[PDB]
Amino acid sequence: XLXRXXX
Amino acid sequence: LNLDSIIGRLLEVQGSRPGKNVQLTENEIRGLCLKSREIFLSQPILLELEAPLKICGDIHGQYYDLLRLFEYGGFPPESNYLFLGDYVDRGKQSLETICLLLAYKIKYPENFFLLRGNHECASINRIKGFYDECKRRYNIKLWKTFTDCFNCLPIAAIVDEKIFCCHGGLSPDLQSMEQIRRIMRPTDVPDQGLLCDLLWSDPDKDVQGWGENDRGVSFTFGAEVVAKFLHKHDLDLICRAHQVVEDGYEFFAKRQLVTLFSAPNYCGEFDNAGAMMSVDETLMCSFQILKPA
Ligand SMILES: [Mn+2]
Ligand SMILES: [Mn+2]
Repeated sequence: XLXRXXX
Repeated sequence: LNLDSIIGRLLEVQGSRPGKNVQLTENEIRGLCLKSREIFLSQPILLELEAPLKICGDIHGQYYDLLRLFEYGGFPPESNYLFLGDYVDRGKQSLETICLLLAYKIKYPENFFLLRGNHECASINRIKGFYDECKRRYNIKLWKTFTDCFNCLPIAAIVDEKIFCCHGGLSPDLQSMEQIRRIMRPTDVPDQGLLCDLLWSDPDKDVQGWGENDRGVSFTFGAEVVAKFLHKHDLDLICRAHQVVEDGYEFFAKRQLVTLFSAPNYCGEFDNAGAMMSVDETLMCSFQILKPA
């Protein structure tokens, strides 16, 4: 969920 | 280069409250980059390693968890180590993390090994934190010096002719190990092709063959791709990193592939542990785990 380049 | 002084100062903060910095000099960090770069270029791009050894996945600047990993596994050279990449970005201490890793590579170049992850690439770590850390704590000239070093990291490793290791995963273009050995350095990571896939691809339980990858680059691959690759190259196991897994390690395709992720508490959508894999003298695999906070 951090942004799917990636939780 | 006073390597021992550098290592001592990096280790000095063991037992401090997490977050306490180690600020090496610009000249020391440049020496670490230049010397490690020469060692990377003198060793093969496809490493051939021997167990026993410890294998770690992503660290992402979580320096105090790197220190815990060494506390659990033994500080170099008490144990041999292979890291699978993604040393920088996201975490608050990418600089301490990569400097200790490079210092140990120079100090124990035959017993300590680092692979390239997709974040050891200027296009990625420009935007995911490492550029900002370098600009804040040093200058952008040092970030370029890091980039030159990252562009020379090896790409894959085979442990005792049985465990194939890389950061991301398999490639539809990977037919022979000689294709990896032919890759020339320095290189950037391309946005497609063999080198891209080795650093970016993912296994997927719901894909048959090769699929599209939600990251926007490279591919996914299924359990049958793994089995055929293992059979074709006479391997027992694929060991890779790159994906956050809740237990720190996660098996795939009937334990023919394992994902390692070594940075605990990385992710806001779910808790995760960090794991380090022990490979013993018979190639049996076990785990040491940093449980989530
Ligand atoms: Mn990655
Ligand atoms: Mn990562």
